[PDB]
Amino acid sequence: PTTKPPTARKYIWTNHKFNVSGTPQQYVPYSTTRKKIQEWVPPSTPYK
Amino acid sequence: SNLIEVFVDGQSVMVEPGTTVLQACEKVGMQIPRFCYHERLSVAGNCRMCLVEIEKAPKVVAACAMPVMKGWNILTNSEKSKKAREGVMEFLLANHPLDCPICDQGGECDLQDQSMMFGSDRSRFLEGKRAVEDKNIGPLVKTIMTRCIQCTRCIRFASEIAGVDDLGTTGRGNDMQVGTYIEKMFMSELSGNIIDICPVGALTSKPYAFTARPWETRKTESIDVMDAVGSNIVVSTRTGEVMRILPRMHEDINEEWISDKTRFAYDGLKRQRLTQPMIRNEKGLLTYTTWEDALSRVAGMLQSFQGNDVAAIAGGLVDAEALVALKDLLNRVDSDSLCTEEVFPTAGAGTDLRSNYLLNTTIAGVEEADVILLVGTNPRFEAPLFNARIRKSWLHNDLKVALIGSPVDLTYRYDHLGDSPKILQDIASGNHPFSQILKEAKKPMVVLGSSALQRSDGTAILAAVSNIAQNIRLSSGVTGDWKVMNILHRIASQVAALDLGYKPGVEAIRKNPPKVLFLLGADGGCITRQDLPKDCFIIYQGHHGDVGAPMADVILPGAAYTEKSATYVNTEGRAQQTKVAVTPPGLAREDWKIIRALSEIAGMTLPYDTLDQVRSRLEEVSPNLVRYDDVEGANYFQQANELSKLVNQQLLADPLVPPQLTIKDFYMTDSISRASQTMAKCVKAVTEGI
Amino acid sequence: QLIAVDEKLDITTLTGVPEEHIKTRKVRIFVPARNNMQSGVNNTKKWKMEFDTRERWENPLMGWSSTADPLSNLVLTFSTKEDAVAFAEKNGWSFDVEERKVPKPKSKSYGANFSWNKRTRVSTK
Amino acid sequence: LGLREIRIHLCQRSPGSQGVRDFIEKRYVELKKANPDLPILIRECSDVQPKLWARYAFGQEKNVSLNNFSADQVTRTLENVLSGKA
Amino acid sequence: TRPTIRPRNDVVHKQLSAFGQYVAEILPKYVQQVQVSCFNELEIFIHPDGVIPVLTFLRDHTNAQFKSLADLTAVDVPTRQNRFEIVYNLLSLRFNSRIRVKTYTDELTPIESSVTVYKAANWYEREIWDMFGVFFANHPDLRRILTDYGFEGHPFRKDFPLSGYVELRYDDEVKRVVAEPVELAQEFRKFDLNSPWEAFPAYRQPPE
Amino acid sequence: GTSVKPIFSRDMNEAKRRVRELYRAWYREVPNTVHLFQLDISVKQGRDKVREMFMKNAHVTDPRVVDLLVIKGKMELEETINVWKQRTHIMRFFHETEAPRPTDFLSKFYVGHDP
Amino acid sequence: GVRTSPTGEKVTHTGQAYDDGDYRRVRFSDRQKEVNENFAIDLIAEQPVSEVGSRVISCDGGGGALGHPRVYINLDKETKTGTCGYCGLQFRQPHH
Ligand code: SF4
Ligand code: SF4
Ligand code: FES
Ligand SMILES: [Mg+2]
Ligand SMILES: [Zn+2]
Repeated sequence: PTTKPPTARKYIWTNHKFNVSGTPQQYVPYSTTRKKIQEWVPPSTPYK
Repeated sequence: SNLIEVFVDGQSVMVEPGTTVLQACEKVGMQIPRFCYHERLSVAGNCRMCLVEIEKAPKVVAACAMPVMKGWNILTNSEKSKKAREGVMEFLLANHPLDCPICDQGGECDLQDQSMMFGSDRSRFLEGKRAVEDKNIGPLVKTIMTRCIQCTRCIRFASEIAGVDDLGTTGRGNDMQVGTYIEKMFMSELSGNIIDICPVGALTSKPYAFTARPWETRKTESIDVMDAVGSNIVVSTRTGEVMRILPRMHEDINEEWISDKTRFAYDGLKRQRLTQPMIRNEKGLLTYTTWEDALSRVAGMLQSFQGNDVAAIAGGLVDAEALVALKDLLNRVDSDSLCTEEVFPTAGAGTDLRSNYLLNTTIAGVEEADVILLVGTNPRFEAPLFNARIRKSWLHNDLKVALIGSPVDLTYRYDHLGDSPKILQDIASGNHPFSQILKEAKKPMVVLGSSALQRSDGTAILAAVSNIAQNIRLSSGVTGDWKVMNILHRIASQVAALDLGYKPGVEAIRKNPPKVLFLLGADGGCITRQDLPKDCFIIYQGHHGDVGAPMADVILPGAAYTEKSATYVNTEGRAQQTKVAVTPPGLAREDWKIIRALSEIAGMTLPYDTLDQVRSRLEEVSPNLVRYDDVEGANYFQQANELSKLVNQQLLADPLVPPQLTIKDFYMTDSISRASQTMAKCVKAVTEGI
Repeated sequence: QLIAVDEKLDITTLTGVPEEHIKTRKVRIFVPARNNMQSGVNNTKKWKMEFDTRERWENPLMGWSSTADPLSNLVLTFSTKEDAVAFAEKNGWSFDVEERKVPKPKSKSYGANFSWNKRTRVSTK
Repeated sequence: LGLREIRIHLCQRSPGSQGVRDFIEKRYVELKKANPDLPILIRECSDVQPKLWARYAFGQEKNVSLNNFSADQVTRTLENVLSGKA
Repeated sequence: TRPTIRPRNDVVHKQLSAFGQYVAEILPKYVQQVQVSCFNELEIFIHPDGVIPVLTFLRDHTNAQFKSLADLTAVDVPTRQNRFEIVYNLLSLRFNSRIRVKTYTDELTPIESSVTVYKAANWYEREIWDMFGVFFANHPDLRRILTDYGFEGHPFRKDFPLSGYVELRYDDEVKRVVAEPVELAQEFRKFDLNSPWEAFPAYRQPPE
Repeated sequence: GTSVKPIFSRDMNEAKRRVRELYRAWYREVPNTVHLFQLDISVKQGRDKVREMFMKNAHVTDPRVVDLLVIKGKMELEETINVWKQRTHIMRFFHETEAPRPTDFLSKFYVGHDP
Repeated sequence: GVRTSPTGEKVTHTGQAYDDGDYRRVRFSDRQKEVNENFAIDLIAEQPVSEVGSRVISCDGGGGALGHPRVYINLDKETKTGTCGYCGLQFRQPHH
């Protein structure tokens, strides 16, 4: 990469990170989609 | 008989005169490739994909338009036919955009599939492609017209089926564009069908856009409950979630079309849902609880009261299993106050004779009938597919249509007799020209709308309509087995409830107010707490929080129509069953199971444990409920008319005004469509154009 | 020499299927409806047997769709309705049979597009 | 003892329901006028056999076969059911 | 039809057709059908009773000499009254040829074991019994070969589910591996792939 | 006529005799299985379980199906005697880690949707 | 275009964040929530609209065969720009 430097992009990490498994920086999976079914909200006032 | 003999690849076929080459080919199980031809639309012959060689004929013919001649040998797989198909496919693909990854049609695209089956595998087009601008025609049908292949299917559908002449072609040559030429919305109760007939991704569903691919969807064949037409549908699901609704072909009900409410209101199934049992707090607010506690409270109240003190109201989306379970449970308490929201006249035969509250001609019978009189109805919005069938027979059989009521747009020309109810009597006495028109008809049809029935005099209107039908029956002789008297329903649950013995309307509850009131999906606002004694115990069972849920003491979450296998009877009297597409959300349960569990906790256990046993009980109450495609029935018009002649309730001087006057009133008529954001967008679009 | 039995065929005890997935299941025997998005009819030729749809839920990790019934993806293909009925009967499955739906033959006339006195006349091409 | 509903299940064209059909054609109207507030639900059966159901107070109900009955026998059966018999 | 298309061999096609006619003439008691495919493969469809007499003939006749049993497997076709198709693939080294012998059976009808004809058949028959439930009469030692001990069902049947009915895990309360009804965190996603347009007109069936 | 080929037995009597032979073999084998596999159950528990497994198929009336069931039972016994099965396979008959599934309508209603 | 929730949890570009009462947040204790900081929608929002002097423009995403399938975009409408359905790049004919 000294004679043939990589192409620059603004989204490329400027700081390389190593394998962070076993550390508080480790990756934790989670669902990335929104809630599908919306529940009815009962009225907040007494009905009688 | 009059058949002629043709040959398909040397195989003999007998066809009737007027059969086209394409139809003769499909008589032997050979499907000719097509783009512009549709068997429910007029022949166009413009796509040229159906070109096929006739033996000893130098020039290929368009199989979709060419009548087949006697002795012709159609060569479906000859070199000439295959080369013609390849050339036409090349021409179709020359300007088509490379959109398949981003096009919603991909995977269920007739252009893609017929390119793979009948086209070549590469390109030799070395020019630039044409690109056209997009047309905004509403919030339902997304338009990307660079993909348009100029089939003219949408134009022919809009003109012939929907009766709207707003689509067309502008320009000519390579520059010909399909559209409206002005910024205009194609808002029809049948508009969404142009998505399905469009072979390509030019017209797509806007609510469905980008969400799923065809190969990952599971198909559940079911029935629509948005009206009383009972259109056969397919629910597409993926990974436990409803994706979209598609028509399912049934020649005698809906053909291959559905209304826009059937097609697009499914998103309301994802909002305002009841997922847990609820009970009132010490303060008076609704709070979640377990099934055990809520059912125990309901059972204690049920054991407290008896007879008239207990009543139930059935909503418009209730199935027959839950209806019969609730009727059995309230009969165990010795209560007969089983009511629906939709009023039907109980005078005379009432619900004793089934043909008294049915569309006895049936939807298919409209094709046969020479004349039809509509009273107090706006069939276009109350029963869109029935109106489509009426327009079909108006177009093809020159049917004469007359309307008594408000002069609504029905997408076909009709003779408007007025809106005064007295016209009926004026017709029945013979003092009207239309009386003579009806007398000389060979297959007359009288349709009375159930919406007209909502009015208090409803009984007088029914008596007058029956008297008109009796005059037709006696004066014009007997034609055999042709039914004249018809009732058109708008409520999916009404006919099953009438078959099971429910009392139409809530008049019984107003006569004797109950201490305990069961609301089974009832969201019409017919009975409020101002109509009931104070400290009345109200139980709401359903799937959505509408008008009914807030005023109840206890909420029992039930299953929607896509979440259960359940029986619905349409306007014709035909029983059909849905299937489970997705299970009920949260703690919600099947409705008849809720009632059976309640009966067990209350000590009066019902004799059925499974769905088969509940359907056996249905057979014990009304056997026609287990015959799942039967539409046949006995004609008991004479007895019903004779009994209706008993009392002489007076008509009112109020013009027949249907609840649905324009398109904006059509989109929201039930708890599911009121919760639908797509229907809200449609209402907003038709109210203000912009 | 043959032994001349006289009882209906029943292989439930030999298939290794759990009891619950024999007596509580309902199979549907039907010819699948044409997908309305396409005009091809090649997927409407054979009979299909499928099972009743059971519960699917959300996996707490990843939000994937989880199931517990082993028959959720079982679809069998048959040449006729009678073959499917026989197969369902010998396996002890309760079944619901839906009759085949064929489109009715239709009268197509191109010339009717230009009728002298009928309503079938088209206003555009 | 408290009669609540009557149900008559007859088959449309089976011979065994002929008498029931005769009844519905001839004597149903007078029966309905005599008992205007009593539900008499006329429904159609598949070919098993004609039936008459009577539903009483608190959900108890009885059934009686009408197979091969004449109009007279159906009339007698309905007369006994509507009165203090059996 | 040049570079892209696979070439034909009329000589082998004719030779195989003639030998199939030969076999059918010699054994009319059992041979029900003979076929030669367009890629030059000979199939003989026989009644089950002839499994042993036919195979023996094909092994021992001077003009057949099919000494090698390459493979023996079963195919499940639930629409047929006789569910299971039994397939024998044989190789003759003397004549450098291959042949296929086909027969049928249902769930309750035994098929004669062919270990006395080909010893190689032994394990193959075991596998069939393991995967399809076809019982072979007079097999020297017939038992499961591929499945777990105590496994219930025959996995290769079309109506057997892909993931089966039970799965395994280690349980610490009992300190052992246990079997429990199968539960999947992600359900296998069924795909509907068939195009609704016919692909091969040469295989179109009559529309009944 | 029905023209059906037998497996071992011509009628139900010979099939029942083969069932009795297999039952005797299993009953004799159970104590050896308890000793060899070092099970924590009693011999009575194992024999009760053997009886239960046999009783599971009491309703069968087809002699061919009975013959095939006896064949499968003989295979299982041969697996057990030769210690091809391990302790996990033997204990799989008892389902000691599966929670008791309710049978009455109300408990199934509370817990979920399955009929 | 990252953004934080009332709980302090970063909101992803999919708009997914655990509610205040959601137990599943426990999975991030003593650990972190992986979030990509380069929001594509904002990045494509910063690209300028290209002025071209033709009614139809061609886009393949740059790089020739290293881009996306080449599509043609109509620019007749003066009320809006022409957007590429693959790349998001915008085009228009000179106006004003
Ligand atoms: S319409 Fe069909 S061929 Fe055209 S881009 Fe869409 S999927 Fe591809
Ligand atoms: S939008 Fe579809 S139906 Fe209309 S002309 Fe174009 S391809 Fe044909
Ligand atoms: S299908 Fe006949 S020309 Fe289009
Ligand atoms: Mg389309
Ligand atoms: Zn681009």
